[PDB]
Amino acid sequence: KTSFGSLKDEDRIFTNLYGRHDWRLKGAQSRGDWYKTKEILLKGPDWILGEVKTSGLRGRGGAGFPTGLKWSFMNKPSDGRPKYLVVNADEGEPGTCKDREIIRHDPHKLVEGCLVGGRAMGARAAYIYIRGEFYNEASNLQVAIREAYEAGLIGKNACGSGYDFDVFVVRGAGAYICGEETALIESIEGKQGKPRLKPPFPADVGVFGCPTTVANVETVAVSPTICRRGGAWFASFGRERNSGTKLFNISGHVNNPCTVEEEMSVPLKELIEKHAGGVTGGWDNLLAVIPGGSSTPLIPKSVCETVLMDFDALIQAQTGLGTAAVIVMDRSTDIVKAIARLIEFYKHESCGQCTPCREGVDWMNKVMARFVRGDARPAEIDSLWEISKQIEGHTICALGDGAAWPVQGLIRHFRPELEERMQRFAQQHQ
Amino acid sequence: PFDNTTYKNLQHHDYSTYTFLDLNLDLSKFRMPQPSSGRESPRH
Amino acid sequence: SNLIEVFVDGQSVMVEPGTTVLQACEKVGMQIPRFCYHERLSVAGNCRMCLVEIEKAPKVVAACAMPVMKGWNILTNSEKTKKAREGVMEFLLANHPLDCPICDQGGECDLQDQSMMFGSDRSRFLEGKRAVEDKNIGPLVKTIMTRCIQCTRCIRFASEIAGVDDLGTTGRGNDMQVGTYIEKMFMSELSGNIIDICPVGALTSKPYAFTARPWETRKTESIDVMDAVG
Amino acid sequence: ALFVHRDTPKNNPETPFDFTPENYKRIEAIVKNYPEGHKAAAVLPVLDLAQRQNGWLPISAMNKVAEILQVPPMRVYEVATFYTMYNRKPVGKYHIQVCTTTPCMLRNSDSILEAIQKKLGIKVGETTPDKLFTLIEVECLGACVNAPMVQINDNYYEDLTPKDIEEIIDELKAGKIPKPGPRSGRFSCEPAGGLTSLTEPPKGPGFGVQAGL
Ligand SMILES: NC(=O)C1=CN([C@@H]2O[C@H](COP(=O)(O)OP(=O)(O)OC[C@H]3O[C@@H](n4cnc5c(N)ncnc54)[C@H](O)[C@@H]3O)[C@@H](O)[C@H]2O)C=CC1
Ligand SMILES: Cc1cc2nc3c(=O)[nH]c(=O)nc-3n(C[C@H](O)[C@H](O)[C@H](O)COP(=O)(O)O)c2cc1C
Ligand code: SF4
Ligand code: SF4
Ligand code: SF4
Ligand code: FES
Ligand code: FES
Ligand SMILES: [K+]
Repeated sequence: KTSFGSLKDEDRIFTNLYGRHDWRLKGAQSRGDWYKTKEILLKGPDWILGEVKTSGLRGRGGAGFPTGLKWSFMNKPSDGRPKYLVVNADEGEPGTCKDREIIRHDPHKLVEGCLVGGRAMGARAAYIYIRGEFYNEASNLQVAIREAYEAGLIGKNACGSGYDFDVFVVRGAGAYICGEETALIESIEGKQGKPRLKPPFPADVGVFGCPTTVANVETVAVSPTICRRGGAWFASFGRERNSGTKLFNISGHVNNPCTVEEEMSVPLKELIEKHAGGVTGGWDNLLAVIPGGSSTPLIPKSVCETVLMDFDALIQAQTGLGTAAVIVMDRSTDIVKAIARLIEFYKHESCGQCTPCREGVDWMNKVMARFVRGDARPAEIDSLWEISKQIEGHTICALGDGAAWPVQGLIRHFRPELEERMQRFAQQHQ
Repeated sequence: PFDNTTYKNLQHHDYSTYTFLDLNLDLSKFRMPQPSSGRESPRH
Repeated sequence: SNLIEVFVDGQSVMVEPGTTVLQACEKVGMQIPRFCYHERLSVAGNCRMCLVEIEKAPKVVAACAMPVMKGWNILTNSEKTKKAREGVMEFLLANHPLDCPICDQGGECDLQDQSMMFGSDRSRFLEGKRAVEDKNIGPLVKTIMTRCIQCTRCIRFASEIAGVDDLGTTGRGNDMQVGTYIEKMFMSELSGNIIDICPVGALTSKPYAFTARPWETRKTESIDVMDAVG
Repeated sequence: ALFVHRDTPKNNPETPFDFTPENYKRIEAIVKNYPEGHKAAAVLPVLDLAQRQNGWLPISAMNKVAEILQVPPMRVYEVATFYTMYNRKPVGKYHIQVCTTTPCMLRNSDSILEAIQKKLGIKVGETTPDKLFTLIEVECLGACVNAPMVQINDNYYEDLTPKDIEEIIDELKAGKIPKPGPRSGRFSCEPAGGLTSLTEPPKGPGFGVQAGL
C-alpha cells in the first residue's frame, strides 16, 4: 500500500477504549476476549513465538526492539530458578496516557496478554507494576483479576490447560525513573529505583535474580489478538519493519486532544486534522511538534508536513517515534520556556546513580533558566551542545539521552530565536 | 441493544482508601505457594 | 584451560572467562582510571571514569563491570575514550567545592591526580555549585559531605565488609546525600578504614586532621602489635 | 525538601504508632504475595499501608516496617526518601497536587494555580491554618490529553477551569467528596466534538480467527 492511515473500525484491536462498554468480564467476553485461549496455551511456546515473529510486532515501550527476538531470548531450559514476565505500567512519560486507558477500560485484554506471554516463555507468574497515583486504575485491574481468578481463567489449571499461572499487581510510589525496566526490577525487589548495567541482561538475571522479561502494556495486550487473528493480518498494516497499529495521544494546543488507534504509517498532519480537529488558528499557526514525548527532539512545521509517524521515517527525520505522543505548540508559545520546563521535569525526576546525568541535567537546567531569562552569550550555545554530547552515550540508562535530545533538537531547529533573545536582552539591560 | 452514549465505568466513585489492599487480601486465597530461595533472607 | 584471547591496543593476551575489561588492561599493564570500582568491594559502576572504547562498536563500555569477549580490541587511548574521560571530569568537578587548600586529602587526592592526568585544564561551569550540609558519625571521622561525589564506597563497605548496614543514600538527583538520615553514631571495629577508601576529602581522620601533609612525610614499614593478627 | 531528620517533639522515634489488626492481616497478605526469602520486596507496599493509616510518615513506621520485615532501618529510610509519594511531614486532610509539565503548561495550568492562591490564600508548599488543604506542585500524572488537571488524595480532576476548581474547593469545604472524572463535555478521553471512531458496534467473538487455532 502507498497511502496509509484511516484504520477501519472493525480492525481496531482496542475496542471500548473510550469506556463506552462494560469493563468487567461480561463486557470483555462479548467483544471477543478469552476466545479459544486454551488452544493458544496448548499449541506451544514455539508456535506462539512464531506467530509473534510473523506479525513483525516491535517494542511499543519507546525503543522499538523486535518483540519476537526479545520474547525468544527466554526459549531456554530452566536452571532451577523460576521465570517471570513483568508488565510495565508506570506511565511517567509526559504526553502519554494510553496505557492508563487500556488498564482502566480493557483490563481483561491485559490479563489475557499476561497469560499468553507467560505461557510463551514458560514464566511461572506475572507481575504488573502500576503507578502509585493510579489508584482507581489499579483497583479496576484488581477487580478484573479477581473476576478472572474466580471464573477459573487463571490460577490452578489456567483456562483448562494444565499450565498454572499467577497474575500479581505491585503498586509504585510515584517515580518516573521507575519506568525503566531495570529500575523497575530493582523497585519490585524493595530497593531504590536505580537501574542496573547491561550485561547482565534481564533475560539472564532479572527480578529476584530469576530470568525476567519486561514488556509494555499495549505490546502485551495486542498479543492475544495477534495469536487469534493471525500474523499476516497484523503484518499487513504499515510499511515493512514498521507493522502494526498504534495508540496516538494528541495533546497540546489542539481543539480536541484525544487518544486514537491508527495505522502505523499515518502522516502527522493527516492524523492531527482527522482525529484531533487541527491546530488552533489553522494549520499554518503550527510552530513545533514533539512527536513522541520528552524522549525525542521536536520538529518544525517545514518537516512536519510530509513526515510519517513510524520508527524508521522519524529516525530518518533526526528524531524518534518513542511513545507516539504528539505534543503540539502553536506560534503563541515560548518554546524556550517549554524546553526549560521539560529539563526541569528531568531534573526533578532523575535517580542520580551515575554521575553524567546527575550533574549535566542540573547544568542544563541552569543553562535553560539563563536562556529563558536571556542572560546568555551566543558562544555559550554551542558549548551547551557539547554538554549534551557528554551526556548522550555515557549513562547507565537512557534518561540521559532523553534529556540531551530535546535540547539538541531545540538548538538545531530554533537557534535564531535563542540568538535573538540573548541579543535583545544584551541590548536592553546593558 | 447497542449503547455508546453513557460512561459505563462509574465504579471508581465507590472506592475507599483501602480498596486495593483489601482486594489483594481477598485475592490471596486463589494464589499458589511461592517458590523458595533456600534461605530465610540474604542476610540470614 | 579455557582462557580466551582478547586484544589490548593490538596486543594479544589470554584471560579466564569472566575477566573484566579493567582486569585485562591491568594484566597487559595499563591501570584504567576509576573512582567507584574497588578490587575488594562489589562492583557499582556509577562514576563512568572507566569508560573505554572497544573497536568496531559505536558505544563506550564501562571497563569496571563489562566482561570481555573473544577477539575484543580494547582501544584504551583513542579519541572518544579521552573525550569521555574529559567529560566525566568536567561533570565531576562541576559541583566540587574549591576546598583544596583547607583539605586534608591535598597531595594524596585521587580527584586532583586524575583531573591533571586525564581531565581538562579549565572550567566551563559559570553557575553556582551545590552545598550539602555536614553531618557527624563520631569522633573518628571528620565529616564534610560538601566534597562527596556519591561514589558509593561507603555503603558497600558498611554493608559487605563492616556488616553494619547504617550508611545509605537519601534523596533523588542532585540533592542526594550519602548519610544515615538520623543522628546515628557510625561506630564499628573497622570504621576508620572508610577514611582509606574515600577518593576525595569528604571523610577525614579527625585526630590527624589539619596536622600534616603527605609530601612532607617519611614512610616506614612496620608491624602492628596491638593484637595477635600481626 | 530536606533529606535529613531532626529529633522533633512531634516526630521522634518514641512517638506511639502501631498497625491495626486488619492492617496486620493485609501486611501478612502482602508478605505472602512475594516469594520466600525476599520479604524486603514488601518494603514498598507495606510502608504505603502505613501512610494510609496516618496520612503522613513519622519516624516510627519506618522502624516498625524494619521490625516486621527484619530489614535494616536504613533501607526503609532510603525507600521513604527516594520516592515522593511518602509524606514525611504532616500534610492536610486534602492533598492538592497540580500538574505543570509541558503538555499541561501549554493548556494554561497557571490560571488554575492562580485560582488556588487567590481562593485559599496559601503559597506552594504552605498549609492552611485548619490543616485541611496542602498545595504542592507535581510533575506529569498521566492525564495529558485531559490537560489541565489536578489530583486530590487518590482522585483525578481533569479538564478544569478556575470557576470549576473553585467550586470543587467549596464542595470539599462542605465535606462532600466530588466526582473523580473530567469536568468538560467528554467522559474519559474521547474528543469533545463527537466521536472520531469506535461508533460501530463491537463484532463479538470469533471475528476472523485464523484457521487451525
Ligand atoms: N514508554 C515510556 O513511557 C518511555 C519510553 N522511553 C523510551 O525508552 C527507550 C529506552 O529504553 P530501553 O528499553 O532501555 O531501550 P533499548 O536500548 O534498550 O532496548 C530495547 C529493549 O531490547 C532489550 N535488549 C537489547 N539488546 C539486548 C540484548 N543483547 N540482550 C537482551 N535484551 C536486549 C533491552 O533489554 C530492552 O528491553 C527509548 O527509546 C525512550 O524513547 C523513554 C521514556 C519513557
Ligand atoms: C527513563 C526511562 C523511562 C521509561 N519509562 C517507561 C514507561 O513508563 N513505560 C514503558 O512501557 N516503558 C518505559 N521505558 C522503556 C523500557 O525500558 C522498556 O522499553 C519497556 O519496559 C518495554 O519495552 P518493549 O516495548 O520493547 O517491550 C522507559 C525507559 C527509560 C530509559
Ligand atoms: S542516566 Fe540518570 S536516571 Fe539513568 S541511571 Fe544515570 S543517574 Fe540514574
Ligand atoms: S577532595 Fe581533592 S579535589 Fe576535592 S577539595 Fe579535597 S584535595 Fe581538592
Ligand atoms: S564520602 Fe567518599 S567514600 Fe563515601 S560515598 Fe562519598 S566519595 Fe565515596
Ligand atoms: S570505575 Fe567503572 S564506572 Fe566507576
Ligand atoms: S503533562 Fe500533566 S498529566 Fe501529563
Ligand atoms: K579520605
